[PDB]
Amino acid sequence: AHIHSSFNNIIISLAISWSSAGKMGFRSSKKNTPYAAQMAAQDCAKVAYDMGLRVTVYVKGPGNGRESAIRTIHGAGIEVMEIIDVTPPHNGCRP
Amino acid sequence: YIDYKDPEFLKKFLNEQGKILPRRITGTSLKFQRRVAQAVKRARHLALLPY
Amino acid sequence: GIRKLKPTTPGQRHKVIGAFDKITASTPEKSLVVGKKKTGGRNNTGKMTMRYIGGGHKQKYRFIDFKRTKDGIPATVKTIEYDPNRSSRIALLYYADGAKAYIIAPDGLEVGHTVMSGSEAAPEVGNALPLANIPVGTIIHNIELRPGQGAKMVRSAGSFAQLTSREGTYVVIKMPSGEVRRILSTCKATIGSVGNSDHALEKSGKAGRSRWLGRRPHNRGVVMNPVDHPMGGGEGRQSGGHPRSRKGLYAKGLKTRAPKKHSSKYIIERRK
Amino acid sequence: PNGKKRKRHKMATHKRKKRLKKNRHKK
Amino acid sequence: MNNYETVFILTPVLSDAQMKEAVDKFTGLLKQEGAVIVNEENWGLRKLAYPIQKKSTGFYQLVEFQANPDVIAKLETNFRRDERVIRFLTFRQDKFAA
Amino acid sequence: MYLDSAKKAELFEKYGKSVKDTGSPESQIALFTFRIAHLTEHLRQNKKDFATERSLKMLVGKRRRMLDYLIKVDIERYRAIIKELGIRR
RNA sequence: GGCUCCCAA
RNA sequence: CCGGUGCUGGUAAAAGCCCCAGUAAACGGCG
RNA sequence: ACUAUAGCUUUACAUUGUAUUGGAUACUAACUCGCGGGCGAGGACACUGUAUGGUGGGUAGUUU
RNA sequence: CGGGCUUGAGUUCAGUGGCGGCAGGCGGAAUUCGUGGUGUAGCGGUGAAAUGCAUAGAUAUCACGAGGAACUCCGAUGCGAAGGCAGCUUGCCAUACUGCGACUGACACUGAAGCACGAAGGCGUGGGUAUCAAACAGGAUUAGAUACCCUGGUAGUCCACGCAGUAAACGAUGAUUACUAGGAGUUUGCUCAAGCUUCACAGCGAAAGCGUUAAGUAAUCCACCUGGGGAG
Ligand SMILES: [K+]
Ligand SMILES: [K+]
Ligand SMILES: [K+]
Ligand SMILES: [Mg+2]
Ligand SMILES: [Mg+2]
Ligand SMILES: [Mg+2]
Ligand SMILES: [Mg+2]
Ligand code: NA
Repeated sequence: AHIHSSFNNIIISLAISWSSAGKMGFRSSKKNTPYAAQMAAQDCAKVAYDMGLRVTVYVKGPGNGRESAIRTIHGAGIEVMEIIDVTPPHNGCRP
Repeated sequence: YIDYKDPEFLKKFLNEQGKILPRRITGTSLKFQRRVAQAVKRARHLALLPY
Repeated sequence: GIRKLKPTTPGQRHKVIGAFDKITASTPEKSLVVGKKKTGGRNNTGKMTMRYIGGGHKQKYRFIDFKRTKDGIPATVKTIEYDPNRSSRIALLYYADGAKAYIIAPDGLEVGHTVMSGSEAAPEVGNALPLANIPVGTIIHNIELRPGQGAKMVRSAGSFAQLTSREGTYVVIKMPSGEVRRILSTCKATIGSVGNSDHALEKSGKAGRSRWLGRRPHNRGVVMNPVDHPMGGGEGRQSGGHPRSRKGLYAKGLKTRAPKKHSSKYIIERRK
Repeated sequence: PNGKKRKRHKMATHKRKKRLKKNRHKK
Repeated sequence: MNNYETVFILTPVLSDAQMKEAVDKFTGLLKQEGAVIVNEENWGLRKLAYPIQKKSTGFYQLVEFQANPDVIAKLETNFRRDERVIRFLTFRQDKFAA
Repeated sequence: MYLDSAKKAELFEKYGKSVKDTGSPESQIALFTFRIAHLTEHLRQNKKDFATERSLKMLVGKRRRMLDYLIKVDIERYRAIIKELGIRR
């Protein structure tokens, strides 16, 4: 269960299935909102629970809705076994 | 002089994620903090502490 | 090292030649040279198949040892020597058994050094080892393609290749052209880069030097008549259309490697 | 530290640097 | 004329006898240049904080010694020519550390 | 330089009255000349050690000042020390 | 002629 | 300037072709 | 410009075989290459013959 | 001019240093490309959009292979003549501070000419080329947008050698020596001495302010100014 977030969008991939705020319907000034992340999490969890697999979290980016997505994924079907942060730059490339 | 060996002692000056603690959070002196920081990096280069 | 000529003559103003600083002997080993007969680009029917070849200085052929068969017998470097047949310098080796040989001189090889060949030989400069014994990441030249055939790959002045990884019975080598390809672990290579890396800095200065080197003048296709060249013809200057050879082979992008060659399975990345 | 003192110096540098570019590649 | 200590790691894929022979070869190469050996110890087969060349475990060894300040380059050349060592480091001890 | 205590003591013993003559002319001159020679040999290999080059220039100035003091004192010691070490070039 | 120098050897 | 022309790519018992991408110190164009 | 055509290129058959979960993998024995005077590397591909589709002012015969 | 002295200056010895210089090796994170598993309706960007990538198969995600650049935490303090110097380690150099009952004896200061070093950007030859990015191209906002915002993008940014000699190269404060009040911290050498920064007597100043690291009191030498434009 990998949640890739940013300042503009939040997407979720389980592996098998994936979801995103843009796929759910939110376009601008709403993809980085608690509602859209939970909606995308529910959209992915509808197939996650109906898959025979019941997981660890790999949240990567900083954004508003990671908690909502994790809570929705735990509530629907399987439960979040462990939320291990994988947020990753020891003075690397110039931005 | 603090040896890089036995990194369990070196972990007393580290945080939960393994970073080096600031001097104002543990007291110490400038020379002592420099020696601790030097000993930490020597352990990282010898696979005795996570990066 | 190179030497620039002062502009006392228009034919000397732009001349840059080598300094010949590493050469230690002036005459070749007599038992390893033979007189060489020149082709004018003509094959055995007497018809010229390759153009712009002919004349030049008389040359003798030096027998170069590209196999390095005497494994385990140490050799000493006697002299560094000029070779008219190739861009790099050569090195005269005396073996402990009284045999004498010539090798392509690597960069940083001096008179009095000791070289070896075989699996036992140390991975130092001038030694010839199977690729399975060469530690990963070193600079090599004179690379075999098949075991026992002799060096074919990295031979020109200054060129080198690198052994970057080994995968079973093959190793991965990055070539001077930028190609990455697999070579069998049984093949041999010599540690180090080829010497005389300043060969590319030389400038001839005049047409006579090319004539000495044995080349004849090259005519452009646009200044011929249509009966001689597809690009020829017209009144005044004309561009000639799409550039192509006398037989019409396109000269600006058409690939000519056979696209069914079995050697493609041993190439990882392409750059040619 | 009035500020207007440096404006005259900045402005004349612009005229000087622009006047040389008009004939740089102009042989 | 100086006090050094060298700490190296050996690949776990090697056998115990192979590792012992490699350590003996390193000590013999050090003694060939001309040096004395103060001490040699084996921390042993232990895990690593992060994976080193895809294996997360190795054999830690070290040797404290005294040598002239010219054998360090020879030691480094031997370390690179041997492809059974995954990590190495060398330090100089002052009068306070020694 | 090597600049060993043995080398310094040998230089002082060769130049000046007894080993203990550490801070006299004709011995400071010898020490400065030795250091200048070693620094030239080091700068032959390290062509970008500008700090070492500046230190060498300072050493040359120091030796020149000591030689000027010898000028003010007499001329026989000047001639003897320059004939011994080799100075004018 | 040895000899010196040179490179196109 | 990649619009055009070249070039490089992704029927007997699949190539091509289409489409899209790149290439002007390629031919060529710059009302 | 019209019609052909050398060359290049695609597929089918022949050379051309064996096994496993068909079209992939694997094998070696046809076939190819290197070394020495059998060993190594490939391999049912490649190469060549017949047929077929493209391309073909490189070449030819002509028309205008 | 001829001798002396050791307090200035220098040499030696011991202790204590250090992001000081040069050179050789070693590293993990991030990130780029190529080749393969999973998988499919979008991704990206914005104040809102669009130009762009993507079902002749994206974003994401798991691997293998090839590379370039920068050094998180410590980290505010220290060093260097200045410019500047920060991953780890080693070698070779230089240098500083403190003291000795070791030495020599004014050997000192400054310095027009000259010489050396000298950020960034720029130039020449050869390498390399991941990110960012002048010029350039497209998309937006505006009456217009030759800009600010977004997407691409070549020099350059990196390495070696050689030119060039400039900066708000600033403490907008030249070097040296001697003396003159207190508070608050800090580093090293041990209550003392070096250094490091802000409030603050006398004094100075037009004022803001400086004030033992003076812009106070004095002495030596150098550099520079004589109303604003024209005009460096
Ligand atoms: K021509
Ligand atoms: K023709
Ligand atoms: K004040
Ligand atoms: Mg004509
Ligand atoms: Mg005309
Ligand atoms: Mg015709
Ligand atoms: Mg007829
Ligand atoms: Na025309």
